[PDB]
Order: sequence, then C-alpha cells, then structure tokens
Amino acid sequence: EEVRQFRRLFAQLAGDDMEVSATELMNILNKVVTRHPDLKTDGFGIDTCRSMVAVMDSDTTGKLGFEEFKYLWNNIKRWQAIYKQFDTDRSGTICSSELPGAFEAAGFHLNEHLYNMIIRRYSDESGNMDFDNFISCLVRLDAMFRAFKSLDKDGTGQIQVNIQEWLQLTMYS
Amino acid sequence: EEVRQFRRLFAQLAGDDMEVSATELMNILNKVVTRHPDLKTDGFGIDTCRSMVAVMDSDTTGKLGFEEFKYLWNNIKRWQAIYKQFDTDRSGTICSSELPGAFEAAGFHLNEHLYNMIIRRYSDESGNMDFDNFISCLVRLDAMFRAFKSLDKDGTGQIQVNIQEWLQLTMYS
Ligand SMILES: O=C(O)/C(=C/c1ccc(I)cc1)SS/C(=C/c1ccc(I)cc1)C(=O)O
Ligand SMILES: O=C(O)/C(=C/c1ccc(I)cc1)SS/C(=C\c1ccc(I)cc1)C(=O)O
Ligand SMILES: [Ca+2]
Ligand SMILES: [Ca+2]
Ligand SMILES: [Ca+2]
Ligand SMILES: [Ca+2]
Ligand SMILES: [Ca+2]
Ligand SMILES: [Ca+2]
Ligand SMILES: [Ca+2]
Ligand SMILES: [Ca+2]
Repeated sequence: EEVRQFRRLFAQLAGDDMEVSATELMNILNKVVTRHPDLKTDGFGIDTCRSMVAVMDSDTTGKLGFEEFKYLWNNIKRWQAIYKQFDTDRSGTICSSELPGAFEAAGFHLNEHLYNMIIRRYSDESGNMDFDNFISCLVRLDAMFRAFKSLDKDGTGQIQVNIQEWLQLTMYS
Repeated sequence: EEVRQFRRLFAQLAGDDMEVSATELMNILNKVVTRHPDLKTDGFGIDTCRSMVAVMDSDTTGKLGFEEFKYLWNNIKRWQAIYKQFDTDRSGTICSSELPGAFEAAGFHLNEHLYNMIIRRYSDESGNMDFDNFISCLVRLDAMFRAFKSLDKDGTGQIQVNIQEWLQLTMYS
C-alpha cells in the first residue's frame, strides 16, 4: 500500500516538473495541518517554506526531488508525533518547559544557552512555540548538524572555512 | 534636526520596553513601504522580521535596542535607494540581470555561483526578487560577512568554528 501510495501523492503534489517547489510545499503543509486541530498554527508562510526547501535541496535544483521530499516528509511525520506527545497540557503548543523533552526525543541535546536562543527566535512572548515554528526550527536544526558533520568527518568538533564556503553554508538556508 | 528626529521615532516605535520587537519592526516596515508605490512587495511577514531581529540582536535581549536598530535602519535606507536605482525597467522588482549591480552598489562583490544561489533562495520562479526579499537577503548577507570578519582575527581568510558557535550563528538568525 504505502510505498505506492506515497509515490502517488509525491507525483500529484510535484506536478509537471516532477519536483516540489516551496509553494507546492506550503500548500500541502497547510492543507494537512487543517486536519489536525491539535496542532495550533497561524499557517506555514511562503518564506518559511523557501527556507525549508533551500535547506533540503542537496542537488541545488531549487526544488525538492523525490528522495529530498521523502526525507523531509518522513522527518515532519516523526516530529509531528513528538509534538503531540510532549504537549502534556494539550495547549496545542510547546512551551519552554516542554521543549527540551521534545527536542531530546528528536535526538538533539543542546545546552541551556542554545535552548534560550531558540526560544527567543521561535517562541512567542509566553515562551510558547506553535507547530509551523517548531517544524521550521527542527528542519533547520537537523540540517545544520548534518552540514557541520559533513565537513567534520573525524569528529574534531571544528570545521575550517573560507568566505565563499561560509556564505554558501549560511545564505543557502 | 536629524539626530533628534531619529531618537524621537525610535522612542515612539520601541514603546514601553524601549526595544524594537519583530512585530514592531514588521509594522513600521509595512507602514513605510505603503508610501513607496515603486517598491513591489507582498509585505514583510512575521518570520522574516524575527530573522532580521535575531541577526541584528548582538546583545541577545531578543529585541533591537537603540544602536542595533539605528544600524539596521541606516542600512535599509541606503538599500532602498539602491533598489530603486537598479530597477531600470520599473517593474518594482529586481531581476537576475539587475541583481549583481545592486549588490555591488551595496558593497558585496560575489562570484557567479553565489549570485545563482541567492537567486534560487530569494527570488521567485521568474528570477524576480521583491523588496522584502531583497532587504531580508541583504540584512543577512551583511550580518554573515561581519560574523566572518569577527572570527578571522589573524586576517588569513579562513575561520575555525566549533559546533557550539556554528549552531549559535545558524540557529539564532
Ligand atoms: O501521521 C501521519 O500519517 C501524517 C502526519 C502529519 C501531520 C501534519 C503534517 I503538516 C504532516 C503530516 S501524514 S499521512 C497523510 C498523507 C496525505 C498527505 C497529503 C494529502 I492532500 C492527503 C494525505 C495525511 O494525513 O494527509
Ligand atoms: O529617504 C527617505 O526619505 C525614506 C527612505 C526609506 C526608508 C525606509 C523604506 I522601507 C523606504 C524608504 S522615507 S523614511 C524617513 C522618515 C520617516 C520615517 C518614518 C515614517 I512612518 C515616515 C518618514 C527618512 O528617510 O528620513
Ligand atoms: Ca512542481
Ligand atoms: Ca533538488
Ligand atoms: Ca503545551
Ligand atoms: Ca507560527
Ligand atoms: Ca517594544
Ligand atoms: Ca538586543
Ligand atoms: Ca526590475
Ligand atoms: Ca516577498
């Protein structure tokens, strides 16, 4: 069922050029969250979807091919389940005290200073983070760890970069 | 006149906490672009303004104090004038061929590969970049150069970043 069902829905979503644009990604994400009222959102905005695309676009076509889209989609599916699980008060949002458990359940063990920066950038003035912000934060975070690890194969904890490389890493995102 | 007029408008914009939030920034940027029918925009969205705020927030308060905001606002003023100057067909947008001249007029000399990457990430399927996307790109680009330079203390053209610093620089942005 599900290998074939997935190919069907990628093909219908990707349309005539067989790749998923940021706009196509935006539309499907907004259509789907509408069927989960336990995921509170103000919507996936175009800018957030361009960022999710850029970060997942390994082969630099500007768009998401089948394998890139499948990796993204499978993460979103794991992460949405984690979001529901760690929303222990059923507010439909992840507050400051729920967040470390949720991120830790996604494989990230960050220090306090980083959680504080993330809360400033992505959560509201209550320290509450809604679903599109949470997804957007995790797609980026997972991509940044992966980028760094690709440049640090021997686990030195350091990478060395020139300006061209730096700009590629920080602006194609 | 203009040192005092500026302090007046910061104070009125920043309001009760004396710092400019992403929402306050959004609102002023949208109010001002409305008076320039030569700038085409779909609007400054909340997520883009949170990003501009994070990238300019040197002291990590979550908001833009007087000096941070003055730096941002003075760049926006120079950059809007450049946008108008390099929109040679008055489309209200900067296309692929207008873009290198515009960025070069802002002090960034990038190679072809980097201009292509910027177009993929910030310009639409036509290769057109509207005003909020242009500002947003420049704020981030200027911040990423500045961040490189702060880390290249020996003037070698290379930086060493550890994982902690990488995650801070990429996630609080
Ligand atoms: O638990 C799951 O299986 C899913 C959870 C989920 C929840 C929110 C988002 I945004 C994306 C995925 S995705 S399964 C699914 C596939 C599907 C995708 C697009 C369309 I149009 C119809 C069905 C759906 O719920 O619609
Ligand atoms: O060069 C100019 O005159 C202006 C440049 C400008 C600044 C920001 C944007 I967005 C678009 C254009 S208009 S903003 C301004 C003063 C001003 C500030 C807030 C408001 I509301 C109206 C005017 C000034 O440049 O002195
Ligand atoms: Ca498509
Ligand atoms: Ca691709
Ligand atoms: Ca909650
Ligand atoms: Ca949101
Ligand atoms: Ca304020
Ligand atoms: Ca600040
Ligand atoms: Ca133009
Ligand atoms: Ca725009």
